[PDB]
Amino acid sequence: FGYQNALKSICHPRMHNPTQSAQALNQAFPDPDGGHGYGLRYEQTPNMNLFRTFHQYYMGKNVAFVPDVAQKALVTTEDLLHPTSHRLLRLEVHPFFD
Amino acid sequence: FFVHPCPGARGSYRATHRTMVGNIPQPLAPREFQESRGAQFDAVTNMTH
Amino acid sequence: SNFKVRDPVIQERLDHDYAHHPLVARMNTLDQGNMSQAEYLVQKRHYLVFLIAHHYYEAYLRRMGGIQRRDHLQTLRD
Amino acid sequence: SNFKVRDPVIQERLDHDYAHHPLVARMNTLDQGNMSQAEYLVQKRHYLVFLIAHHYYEAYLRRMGGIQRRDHLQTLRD
Amino acid sequence: VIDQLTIDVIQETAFDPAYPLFCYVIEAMIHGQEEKFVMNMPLIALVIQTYWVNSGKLAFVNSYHMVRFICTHMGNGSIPKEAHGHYRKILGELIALEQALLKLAGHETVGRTPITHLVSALLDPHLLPPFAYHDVFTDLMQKSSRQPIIKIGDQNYDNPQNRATFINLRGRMEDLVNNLVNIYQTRVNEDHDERHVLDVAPLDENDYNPVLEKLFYYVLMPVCSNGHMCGMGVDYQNVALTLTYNGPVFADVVNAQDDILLHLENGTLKDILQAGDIRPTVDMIRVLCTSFLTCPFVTQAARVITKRDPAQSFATHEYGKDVAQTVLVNGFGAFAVADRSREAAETMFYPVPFNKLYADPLVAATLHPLLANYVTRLPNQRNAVVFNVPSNLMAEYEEWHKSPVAAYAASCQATPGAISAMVSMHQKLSAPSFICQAKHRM
Amino acid sequence: MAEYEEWHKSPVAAYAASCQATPGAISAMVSMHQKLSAPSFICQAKHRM
Amino acid sequence: TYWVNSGKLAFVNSYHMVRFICTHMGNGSIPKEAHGHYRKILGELIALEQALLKLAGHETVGRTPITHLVSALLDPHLLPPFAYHDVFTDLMQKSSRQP
Amino acid sequence: LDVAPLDENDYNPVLEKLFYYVLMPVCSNGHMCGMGVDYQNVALTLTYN
Repeated sequence: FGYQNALKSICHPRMHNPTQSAQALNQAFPDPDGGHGYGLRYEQTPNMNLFRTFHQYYMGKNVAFVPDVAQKALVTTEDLLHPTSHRLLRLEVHPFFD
Repeated sequence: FFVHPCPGARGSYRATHRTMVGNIPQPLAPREFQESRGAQFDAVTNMTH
Repeated sequence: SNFKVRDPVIQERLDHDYAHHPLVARMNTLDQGNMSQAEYLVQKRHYLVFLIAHHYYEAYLRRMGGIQRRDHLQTLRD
Repeated sequence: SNFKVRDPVIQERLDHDYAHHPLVARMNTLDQGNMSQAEYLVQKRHYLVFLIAHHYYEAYLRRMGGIQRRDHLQTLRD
Repeated sequence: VIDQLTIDVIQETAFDPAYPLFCYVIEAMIHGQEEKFVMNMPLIALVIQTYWVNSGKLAFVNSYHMVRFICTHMGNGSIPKEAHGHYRKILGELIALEQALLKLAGHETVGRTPITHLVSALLDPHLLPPFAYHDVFTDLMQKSSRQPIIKIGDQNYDNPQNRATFINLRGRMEDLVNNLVNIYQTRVNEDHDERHVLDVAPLDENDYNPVLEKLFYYVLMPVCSNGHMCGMGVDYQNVALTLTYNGPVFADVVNAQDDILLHLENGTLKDILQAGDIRPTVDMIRVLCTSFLTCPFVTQAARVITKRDPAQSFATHEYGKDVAQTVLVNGFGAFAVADRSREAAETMFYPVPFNKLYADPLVAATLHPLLANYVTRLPNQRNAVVFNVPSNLMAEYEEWHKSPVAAYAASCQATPGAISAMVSMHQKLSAPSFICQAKHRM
Repeated sequence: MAEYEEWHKSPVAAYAASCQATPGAISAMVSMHQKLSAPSFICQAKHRM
Repeated sequence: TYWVNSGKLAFVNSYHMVRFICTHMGNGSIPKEAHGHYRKILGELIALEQALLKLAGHETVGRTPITHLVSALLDPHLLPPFAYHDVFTDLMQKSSRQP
Repeated sequence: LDVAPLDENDYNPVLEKLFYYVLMPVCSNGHMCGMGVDYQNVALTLTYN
């Protein structure tokens, strides 16, 4: 029993769309907060000077935002599966999407 | 700990904090344990040699 | 600042330090126009940089033209 | 003793051994004041140490001034 | 062919506290031209020799265009022979690095698209190499069934009929002898912001593929250096201000070999040439002077926006059907500059972070003082993963290269098997990918 | 000074007086300096130390 | 004159003398075999530091990061056993104590 | 107190301590000493020369 037997279900398209995944994750949490939104989207400016992309950002500094996936890729192989953590695991649903 | 002298009264015992792991005394944390922690430290943090 | 790079400190006034050269008068050809007095010499310095690269590249193609024949083999009679 | 370091044995009387020098008279500029005769020559020796370091460091900055242009390129006509 | 000896030589050069800043400047100047390397084909022979004899390390690990010219051209008596023995091991193994993607890729197509565009997530041409000196932008439109978006600033770029308005193309130098005054006139009269004048030397099908550039920037650089790289922005009339404005470069009778360390002045030519202890002749910087004319103006960031691979055009949002990357026009990758000449380093260069493979803070810690107390004002930001990017540049949730790539790349060894893991890593996780591995027991 | 105060007690220096020269013994020393706190131990039950 | 007279390097004891040699004079004024041994320390002492921050994570507690609090050697409350530049007002500026 | 002024560029207190607390007590096997210098005595003999 290899993947060549399992190929006829894994290649199915319903392994690969998140529209169903955003249904049930919504229908139990009617609205979670959108917190420190950092790298969720691209912003474009009419700038060409790269100092404008440099001094306008690094001049002031909050307690630094750390996104979800950046603190996914330092947690080791058991700390994810420990019940101290929700926010690293409520936002993992099936591993192809993120 | 130590023994605190109170010159002119009765004394007592007063207490500090062993800050780092090494301040644990060498009989009951020997060097062959303490060198077998840096090797556990090695192949988890993955420094280079 | 917050919009350029820090300038590299090189000694000023190359024209006053050396002027017996044909490309010196080519710096005087550019005009001030809207610039101030001190800010004219900044962009006058960049125009000298443009004069050097065009000058040596013209001598470079004469250098990389290769040795020819008729001016060479005639000299090889001795 | 119990309050200083042992002194290093170096030969005395550098002024009597050599005096044809401009910084020799600068040692005579300092005054005795409250000091004795023998103890004056101790602190007179330390003042000579101060005169040497100021003298060679002034010649050092002339040495580390770098070669200039106008006094150089004029000499490069030959 | 890359032995364990010569990954270490890269890792010897990956941590250079005394990398010469001088040769780092010349890498900006040629910017990947066949005509401009024959200009400086004695220069790199002088640099690499005097950098291999004073110390057992090699120069110019950084960019593909500088390595390949050392490899292809100049395989003769201008170098130490042991050094070229590393550079031969660079290409000749890297040619086999793309052969391994072939024999997992299927021989058959589907439509106009073969499977090598699908399964090989490397060999897919939509992974543009993150730096570029030639215009790979028109390659994507003129083949693909993609609908790309090339976001520069405000205005988009979709139709290749507009390739004379948004993109300039500056070819060979000899063909630009009349318009040489035209180019410099566009500097002084014109501000370089709100500009959209994108200056790139043109494209050749002889010159580049994606893959040999791709395997060199994406696999080997952030793994053989454990992920310590940055993106460098360079200002250019700054550059020849240091070079051309020299005394004997401008001057008279002083002949070909009258080495310029004997004729410096107190400017930055002292504090840069002493960093490498090179003895360049009077020709060989005057040769660098003539390179300045067809140089571009300002290092310009960009962004390349294509839809997902049609395996997985299924998503939530419209923007969910879209994954984008950057391409740096006109710049190149960064090693950590020496503590020497840092006073002269900041007067020339400036760091710009992009990406998980090329935003590594302690390399950037050399070159800017507000960055030097960006790190020490809160010390969490020394990880490559925790590092914060300005949101004008790359958001981490729209890119192929995600967070755990560099998190993997900052913990690797220098093992030759670790190079094979990365080439094994870039692979689609997709439904028509998964056919091409059950046919090989993967 | 007085060595019931400082941030190293004697078994730190007593380890030094009978070390090896092994690079594993170097990696024990970085591993030794560690502040033993209650909010330390979360950082090492995370990585299995 | 020491590397010929020995099989040894000089200037071990202080961080400031090693750092000046690992930056300045990367030529063959000193013998090239001796050049590696200084680079053995500081060319790897960066990676000595790098292993700490895989332990010490990203989180801050308040305005104080974890890295001041667990990794004992990052702690600027701890001081190097020598000081040649003014580490004191460096400590006085950013602390939250009565130091 | 006579101490040269600070630059945040020059140092950090985390690479300096890995020198003096890790590599120093191992390679010396804990055999070093701290030194007092008296400069007008020390710089005397190079000058009165």
